[PDB]
Amino acid sequence: MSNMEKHLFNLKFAAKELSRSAKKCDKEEKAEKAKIKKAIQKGNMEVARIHAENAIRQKNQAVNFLRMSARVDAVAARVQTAVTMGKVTKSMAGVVKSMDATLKTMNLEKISALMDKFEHQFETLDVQTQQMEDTVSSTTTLTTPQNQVDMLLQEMADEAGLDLNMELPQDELSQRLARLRDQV
Amino acid sequence: MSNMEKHLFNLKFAAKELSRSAKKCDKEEKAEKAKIKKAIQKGNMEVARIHAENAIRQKNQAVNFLRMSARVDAVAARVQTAVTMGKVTKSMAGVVKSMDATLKTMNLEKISALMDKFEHQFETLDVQTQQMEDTVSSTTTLTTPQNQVDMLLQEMADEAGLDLNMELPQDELSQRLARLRDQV
Amino acid sequence: RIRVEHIIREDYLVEAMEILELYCDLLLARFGLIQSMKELDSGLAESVSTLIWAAPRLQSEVAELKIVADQLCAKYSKEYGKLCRTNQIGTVNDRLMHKLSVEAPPKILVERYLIEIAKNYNVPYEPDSVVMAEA
Repeated sequence: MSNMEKHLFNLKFAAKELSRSAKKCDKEEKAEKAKIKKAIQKGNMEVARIHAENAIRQKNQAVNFLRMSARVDAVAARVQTAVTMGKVTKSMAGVVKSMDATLKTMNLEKISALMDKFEHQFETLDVQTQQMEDTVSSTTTLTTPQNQVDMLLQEMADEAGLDLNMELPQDELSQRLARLRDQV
Repeated sequence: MSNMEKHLFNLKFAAKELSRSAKKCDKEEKAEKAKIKKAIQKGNMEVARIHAENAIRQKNQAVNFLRMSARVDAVAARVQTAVTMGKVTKSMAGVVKSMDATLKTMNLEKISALMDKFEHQFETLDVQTQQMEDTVSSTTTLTTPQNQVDMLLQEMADEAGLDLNMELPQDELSQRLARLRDQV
Repeated sequence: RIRVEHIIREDYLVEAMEILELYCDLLLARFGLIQSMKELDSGLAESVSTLIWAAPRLQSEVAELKIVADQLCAKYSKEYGKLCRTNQIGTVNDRLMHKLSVEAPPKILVERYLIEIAKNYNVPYEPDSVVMAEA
């Protein structure tokens, strides 16, 4: 617990202690009022006056405690802002320091390099997959004759009612831009 | 327990002790009154008078204890203010001292600097995210052809009844203020 | 009036950033020439000189722009770099130099800004009669 969190804890506690003191005074104004009535009915006017002075005293104590509690709450509410905004400021300071370190060790030029290398190394893995698959294809050529695959596709297309002939080797902006390159 | 909290504890205790003494006197006025009646019925006028003098004595003791209890409460209520307002004053003194230290070590010029650095370092992280995403985009260009995405958007828009054509590349104060800059 | 001077300057700066973005993209498009020749081409002279001129003004915001300028000076020599920074080379883009000037906006521009902003937000405003007359 921080030195300021201790002070906030004590201010919150004092505010509640004053609020309880106001509640105790109010409940004792009610208790003393009951005793005035009893003393009047018994004709004990001296004792009635002692209770009357207690009732009016605890009525006024209650307002003073209530008012002080309100003031100590207002102060406790402000030190809460100071405690929380301190925690936020230290966390931001820490983030700034951490990111300053990582932006040094991996600056944008180094990121640029790493991303270029990443892309170029997956181009190479595409070249490698292609030639593994071309090898496997030639390896098992006799297990998949071309004409048998073509005929199975045509049969399944006929069943589906699809008009596309499957034996055959089955954008204009690109074509026009090509014609421009030839024309110049 | 503070030296003043001890005094408050003893004042609160004395106030209750006097209040109990008043209650004991009242209950013994009732007890002695009962004994007067018994003595009168038995014709023991000397014993009746002894009880009568006790009854009137304890009636008057009760008022003196009640009055003293009220006065000691009034004093106990004031030392409660002094104890509580002392705790509040020390806590405020402590807050002032703590904040004086932190406002030195992190003054507003230093905060200004830290906030500038924070903002500028997140500009850099935006530049870095952008070029990671541009790399990944170019890396997997063949997995997402533009025309296929456009056609899927148009198909889903047709189903939704939305009129916006999705193949195409789909404020006036800014425009007018620009025209002003050109006119001067 | 004094708050719109900040807005005018930021608006001019955004327009200047668009011009520099275009010249960097031009040096990338014609990067073959930069790397090939040892002489500076005419087509690139505007772009190269302007980027060297702008870097000391902008390098607070755009830190990499310093490195671009330093490399272009290493390529075409320090002396060319000095002739650029003063525009003795007479090739730096005029509109950009205007847009990054330190001079205060004209009073009539400030008034016209307030008129347009006031109109847009439906706020009553009466412009400075002296300024509107001087225009």
